[PDB]
Amino acid sequence: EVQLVQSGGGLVQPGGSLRLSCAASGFTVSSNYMSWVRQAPGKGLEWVSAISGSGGSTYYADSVKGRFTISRDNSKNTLYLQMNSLRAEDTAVYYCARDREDIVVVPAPRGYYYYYYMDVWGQGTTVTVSSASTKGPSVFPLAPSSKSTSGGTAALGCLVKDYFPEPVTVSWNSGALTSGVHTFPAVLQSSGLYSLSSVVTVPSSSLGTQTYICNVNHKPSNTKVDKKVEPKSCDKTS
Amino acid sequence: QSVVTQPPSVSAAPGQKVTISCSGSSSNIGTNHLSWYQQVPGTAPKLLIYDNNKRPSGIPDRFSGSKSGTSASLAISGLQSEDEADYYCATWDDSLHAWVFGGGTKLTVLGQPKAAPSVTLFPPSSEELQANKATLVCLISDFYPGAVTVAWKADSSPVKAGVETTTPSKQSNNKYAASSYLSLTPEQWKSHRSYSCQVTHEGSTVEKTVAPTECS
Amino acid sequence: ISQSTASINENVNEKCKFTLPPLKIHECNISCPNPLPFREYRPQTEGVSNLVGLPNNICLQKTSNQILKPKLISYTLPVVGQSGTCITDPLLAMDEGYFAYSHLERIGSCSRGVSKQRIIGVGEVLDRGDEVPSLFMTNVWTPPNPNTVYHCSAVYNNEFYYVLCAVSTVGDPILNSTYWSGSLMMTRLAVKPKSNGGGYNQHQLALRSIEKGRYDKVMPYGPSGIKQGDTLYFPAVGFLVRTEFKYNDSNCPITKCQYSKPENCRLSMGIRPNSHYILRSGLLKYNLSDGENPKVVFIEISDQRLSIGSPSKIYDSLGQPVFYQASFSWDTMIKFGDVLTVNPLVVNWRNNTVISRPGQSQCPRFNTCPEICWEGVYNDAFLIDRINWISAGVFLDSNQTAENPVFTVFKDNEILYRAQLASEDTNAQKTITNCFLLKNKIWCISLVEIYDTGDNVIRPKLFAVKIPEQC
Amino acid sequence: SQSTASINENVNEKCKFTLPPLKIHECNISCPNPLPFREYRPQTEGVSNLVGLPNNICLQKTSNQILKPKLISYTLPVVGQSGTCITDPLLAMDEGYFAYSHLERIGSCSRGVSKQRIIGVGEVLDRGDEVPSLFMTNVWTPPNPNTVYHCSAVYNNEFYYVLCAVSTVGDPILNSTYWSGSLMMTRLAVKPKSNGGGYNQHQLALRSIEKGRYDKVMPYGPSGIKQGDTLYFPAVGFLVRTEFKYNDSNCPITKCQYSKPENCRLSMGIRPNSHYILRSGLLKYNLSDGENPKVVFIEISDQRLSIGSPSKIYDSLGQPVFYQASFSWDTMIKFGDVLTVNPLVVNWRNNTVISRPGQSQCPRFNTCPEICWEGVYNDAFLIDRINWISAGVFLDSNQTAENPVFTVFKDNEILYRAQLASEDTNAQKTITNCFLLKNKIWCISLVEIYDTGDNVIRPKLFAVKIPEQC
Repeated sequence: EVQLVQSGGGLVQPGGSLRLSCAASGFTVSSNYMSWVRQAPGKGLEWVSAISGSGGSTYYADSVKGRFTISRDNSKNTLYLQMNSLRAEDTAVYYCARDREDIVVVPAPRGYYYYYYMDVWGQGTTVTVSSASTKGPSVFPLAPSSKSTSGGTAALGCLVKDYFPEPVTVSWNSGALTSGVHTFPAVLQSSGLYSLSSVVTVPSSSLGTQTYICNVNHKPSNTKVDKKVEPKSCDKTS
Repeated sequence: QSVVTQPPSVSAAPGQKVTISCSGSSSNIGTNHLSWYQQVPGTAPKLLIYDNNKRPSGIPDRFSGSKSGTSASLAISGLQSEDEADYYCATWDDSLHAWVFGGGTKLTVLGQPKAAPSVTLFPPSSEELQANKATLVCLISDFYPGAVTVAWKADSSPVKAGVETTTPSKQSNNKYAASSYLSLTPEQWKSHRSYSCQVTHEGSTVEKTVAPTECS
Repeated sequence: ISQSTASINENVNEKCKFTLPPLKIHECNISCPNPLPFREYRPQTEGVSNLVGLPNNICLQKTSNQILKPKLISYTLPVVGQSGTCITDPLLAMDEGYFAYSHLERIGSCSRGVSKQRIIGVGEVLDRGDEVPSLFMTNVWTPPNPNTVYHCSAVYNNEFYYVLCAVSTVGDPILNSTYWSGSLMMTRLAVKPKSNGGGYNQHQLALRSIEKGRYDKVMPYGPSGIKQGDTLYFPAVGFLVRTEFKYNDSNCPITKCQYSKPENCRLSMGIRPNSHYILRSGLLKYNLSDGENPKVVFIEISDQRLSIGSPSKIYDSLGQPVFYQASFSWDTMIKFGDVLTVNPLVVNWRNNTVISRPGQSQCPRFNTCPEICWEGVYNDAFLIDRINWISAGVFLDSNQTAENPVFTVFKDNEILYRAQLASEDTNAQKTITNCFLLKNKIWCISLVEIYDTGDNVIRPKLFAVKIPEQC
Repeated sequence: SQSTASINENVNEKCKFTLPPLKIHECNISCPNPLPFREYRPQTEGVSNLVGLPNNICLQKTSNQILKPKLISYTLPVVGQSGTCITDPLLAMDEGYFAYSHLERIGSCSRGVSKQRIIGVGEVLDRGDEVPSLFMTNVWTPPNPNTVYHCSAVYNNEFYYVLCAVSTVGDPILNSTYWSGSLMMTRLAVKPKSNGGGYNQHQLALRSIEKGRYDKVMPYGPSGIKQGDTLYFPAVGFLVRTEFKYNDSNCPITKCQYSKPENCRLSMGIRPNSHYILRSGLLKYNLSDGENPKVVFIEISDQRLSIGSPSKIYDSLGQPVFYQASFSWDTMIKFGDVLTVNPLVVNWRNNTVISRPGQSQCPRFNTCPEICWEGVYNDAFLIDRINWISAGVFLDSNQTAENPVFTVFKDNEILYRAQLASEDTNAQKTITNCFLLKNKIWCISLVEIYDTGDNVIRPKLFAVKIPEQC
């Protein structure tokens, strides 16, 4: 019905430019204000810019003034956003949304009331301002600690660090047991890389008895590194 | 800008009442009315309240708004599982000529059997140091609800440089689960006496300490 | 003998000498073939002149006959053009056939659109060949920052409109009045501008000294003022600190109302009941011949029927100034009458029972009881008679909604005849009425803010209305 | 003694007796700038010339009052002094600009003291409620208003070329023998700058004039055309009368009994012993000739030939239409397509419905040769070329110059009418210039309406939208 659809998001190199679009459905964007709201992963919503319903007013947030340029095409029924000089803090999900303003005229010295809200939000596409690769992961086994080896259950794992892009295929014993496998979400390092772990809660009596093989695979870069996951105790060089 | 403040995280049992306050200046909230946005993570933000007390078509009555002076409120009574999100108060500043969103209120309702926090620690091996890098691995799961905080003490000094704590994530058991990583060097690994993964979940604080004498 | 001869010579030399100013071909009787009638040569009987003297007899009965026929002349001002402009804070002074006009021009939405222009424009009121006194705006000023110029007010004096405004870097300085600086600007604008004037066409008068007295901040507040000789009387408002507003609380007309209190009309002298400042109306005195940089003297209004300082209008009609003060509080009947004395300002407020302004829920229209409210609109009235004391203006005929602008003509106890200027649900907020004479007919030009529901903008629509003569 | 009476005589001769005489045409009259500053307009849109897209009008003959002539804002809105008259109007519109000229005359209108000539150009903008009106941007005043007679005007390329006849003998029609034949051209920019007086207002001297066979040529009529770089003002040429070839067999005297067959030849001068004959036509002015461009006269073709009356060539719907006023025995409206400009053969329309009012000699609806020089300029702008529909303000009384009625007509049919004033309202010279505003046919039409007992004399503009629906 009434809905905004984004396009044109994706990976971009820093300082560059990416033009986001906002496919408008159910109405005309000429009659209403439109606005861009971003959200970095780990922060709240931050307003970015706004184009005026009919008229040529372009508002900008004070951190994006002079770098982003909002415009629209009334014939295409599509809000744009020319983002230029992209800093890494623009790594966010940009939501086009209209700003439907409701104004009544009230017999008062303030004259008019103007409560004012955003209702119809777009799906929001991702602007990722980083470097790029097809990097296969750095596979490391994750063996239990002293408070994790002589316990009741053994959390046997394997480290998947230093890969790009997503996804990654991590199975156990070529998929012979996929149960209880904590596939952790990929975290954004300070290297432009994702990094995760994959631990499984096997019994401590199953240590040294059942062979668990963290079979790592990276399908785009043809990278598979099979690591024997074994119980380590304390490495003592004395 | 005028950063309008909220409680960052409040929590209550299902069925209970919570009121989410929203405090800012007089130029933005005192002059202009305010609007409320709930935002489930991974999902578009959703309009809840506008004109400080009205609702768009299709919201249940248990979202109540208010505005008092330079402060506003979002009352949420009778918590359900899908009302657990981040709640954003938004208004226009007539001074800055800008939308002003609130800092975000991570309302933590319950709705699934409360999950005791479980914290686990496994260290890097000889191989990571040889590669020139040392990365701590702490794995936290089986905990309900979410909003978990993982602190880090290397000889009781609070270390948050290089700490990357993930979000509580829905697993196959539909519980909350978060991982943390402390990217260091092998030199900064062997320059300390201990490393502690202090994991506080809504007051439930678990501190697991390993030694730099173990490689996985 | 010869001395009397020389006296005759001197007397002839003194009397028959024609040392005279140059002839004026229009004053003298000119007799060209197939002529035009000479009927009368008098200045300001050809164009637009003030209400003065004895105009034509207006219709005086109360009638159900649509006899006011308003003419939309809004094209004579820059209120048209692109419909993405919301046009706020209008102003319309009219002295002697010259007007002043001033709006704020915002691009987009009325509330937060980017402030394009504060055009402060003066011109000439005249019949432009369309048999209707239109406007003809020639000299236009626009300040370097239209977000700081608020609450202008205009007085004409010797081929200039002088426009006094408030320079407010803290928003509308009623609303953020405790942090306002009180700084004012005086813009002097020629009504017949010279090509290559430079200082004649548009001049800025620096006001470095205000005489307030016991007030901390004063401000021009209202459309139009008057001149009296060389003295300008800008309608105004005083910002009196509420703890110093000495006011015996038993003065409040709390009788005939079971729900008022003896605190109310003390409290509602400010915009909110704990206002730091109390708005008391008045005038600002600008005597031109005070010297180089004449000071501005605030004249506090007298306490008879005192309510909150609302936008005021002293206007010269039929020889004696008439003061209007809007009803921005509980005294919702119209608060205007002939000025008995200008310094100190004492107004014989008319006992007017029939004309009121709409306000929101607390103090609606036709309310007399002292309540606490800062509610109501500037709906202006202009004096068009004194023998019968008839007046005219545009008033918003609804109890609590800012709608239905109606140009109406009224006594103190009776409405004679109306003309609704738009539809009944047409949202309108601030109307400014000025009347004048055009060939000794009383024409009233009534600016009206109108909110267009389609374009979602506020837009002044002018209505040059002739006060009719029969029924 | 003796010195007593000597001083007495000399004083009574000299201390008395202020100066009687009135030099009219010699003393330059200086008046203040009538429009120093342009009226403040909020950058509203202009209009376009009536060309191209057939935006639909009513083409049925409807008796209903479907025309709505807005009496609109006058061209130069100043406050009229009492008894002052405004005469000799010019209203030339092409490509979203007008030119305007009037004589401001103290006393009477016909023979009074003329105090200034306005010659002004500007923009035909939308006034704001989707009605067009004339917003003056440039106004020039001659040093003497008693010289400058019979101006014409042509838009071309950010200037408005106003060609005028400098006389010192009065109306160079009426004092044609003694008229020196000097002309002048006043170039008025329609977007006048701040500085740059040569850009703003330029006076173009015409020291090379190809009269051809003719003795004296002058512009005579309001509005002309351009074609590229060549201005074609309407004009009249003064040819010596005995030089005029006219076979009296070519005077259309059949179906008459009171036309002597020399009337056509006689009436082409003012009076039938005049020294000159007035032959209508054009004045070519190729702007690409040099720093001294000559002004070639282009005589009108010898078909339906009448006395050269003030005429108007205008470009309506691609092809130029020439209008010639009916100051002759031929009183029907005499306008039609310019087949070729140079030579100038014009297919006149066979109008049986539109005329002018003249005196008892040549009344309204007269097609028979009588010796007269009378009639008024009531032009007609072509609005629809496909059906040949035209629009103008035509006075609707037979022998008197009154009742100015806006009319839309065909060659056999008046479609629909509009009175602009009352029936006994005297009017003379109406200059209709229809055009396109937002693809609507609007006709801003000057009318010299004369209000007798009062109302200081000006013409009255009338923007008329041609109605789309009948």
